Amino acid sequence: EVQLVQSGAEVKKPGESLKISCKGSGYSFTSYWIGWVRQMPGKGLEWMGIIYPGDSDTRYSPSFQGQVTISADKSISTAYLQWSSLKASDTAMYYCARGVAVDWYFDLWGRGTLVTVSSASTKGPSVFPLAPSSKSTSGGTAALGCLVKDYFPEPVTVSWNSGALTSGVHTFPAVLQSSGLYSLSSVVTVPSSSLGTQTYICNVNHKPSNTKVDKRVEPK
Amino acid sequence: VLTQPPSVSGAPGQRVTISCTGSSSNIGAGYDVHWYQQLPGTAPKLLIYGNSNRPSGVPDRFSGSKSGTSASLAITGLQAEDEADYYCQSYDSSLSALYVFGTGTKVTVLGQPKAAPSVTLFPPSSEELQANKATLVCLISDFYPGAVTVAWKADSSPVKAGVETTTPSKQSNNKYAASSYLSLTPEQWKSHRSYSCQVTHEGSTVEKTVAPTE
Repeated sequence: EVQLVQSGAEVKKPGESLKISCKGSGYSFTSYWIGWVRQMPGKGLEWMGIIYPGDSDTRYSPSFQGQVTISADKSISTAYLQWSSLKASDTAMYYCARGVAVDWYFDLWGRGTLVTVSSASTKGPSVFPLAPSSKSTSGGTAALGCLVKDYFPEPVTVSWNSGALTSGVHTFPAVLQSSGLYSLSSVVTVPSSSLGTQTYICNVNHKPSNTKVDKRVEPK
Repeated sequence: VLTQPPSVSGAPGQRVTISCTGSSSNIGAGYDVHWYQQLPGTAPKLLIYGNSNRPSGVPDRFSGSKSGTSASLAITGLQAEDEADYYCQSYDSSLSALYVFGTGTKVTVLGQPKAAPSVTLFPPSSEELQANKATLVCLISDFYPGAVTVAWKADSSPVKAGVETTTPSKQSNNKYAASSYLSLTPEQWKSHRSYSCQVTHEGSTVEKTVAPTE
């Protein structure tokens, strides 16, 4: 299948350099242009530039000219986006996309690379029980959860009972606090009957910090 | 440079159209207009190329057209899968911009009955208090439409400092859920008799309360 493969998520502090990559797969890399598109959190698509791998003819958007360097290594079917000095406001998803010339549209998109730029350093979460009680019980179903506090960077994933509990689960998006650290909650609705008999463990995975936490959540 | 409606909405089976308005230097210049669809949590994908043509795999219910300085996408027979963001794109001679992207449009499929939120307020765990922190967690679930207001109270008095709240997003059952957090010091937690999370949704209000003495 024709595919644009992008390098993984980056976490960087302001001032650091970064080069990310986009490898064409399943087609002749020189037969198309390759463009870069930025999408900042919650905002729209912005075209950054485009490059022909055949001769490295590069064209930049007026907004990004002199702010980034696009290059390509056609021997290994790879185009690059680099920064010499990252800003916090470079936090974004960056898409590689394959262009068709003259028409100038993008027919094939990479999955994107997330770049997080912050003065924060990687930190794994504290996990606290959101314990069930009469206050979270109504009519035989009860809510319990776990609070995933003060991690960086994003993402954490959360499962329940190592995946065996999937019905009723909702894991919310994260909050970014003024510390620069993220927090989220995962919740599940279970039967009240089970609180004394069924054990409930949330499994909190924070790959960026190489941290996994299991926390059994019990009635108060 | 390319202005779109920030939001379009419709019931399943209905027809909706998304507008893309440019100046004389881009769409008005006869340059082609292309459209991309971005489902939640996915990369964009090409939806319409050459004003009107459709890549293979794109349903017939998706249609494009151009008229003067504007263009428009048409979805006919909206279903639930079409809830996404849509971006138009073209080229502008003056700005030296091979690609100019539209402002974007969220399309929501309004085929769903109103649902009143379920609110759950958790006090700080004694574990976190031992860490010298106190976070109250107010979880709002199973609601539609997706607009909610959340207000926090300490002994009936508004508290706005130290509140963080997530924008509603959909649960697996296509209803909405949102969360709010109140971050206190242990001393603030214990210096009040109660704390409340107050959730307003379509005129109705739900107030959950916790107390340190519990």
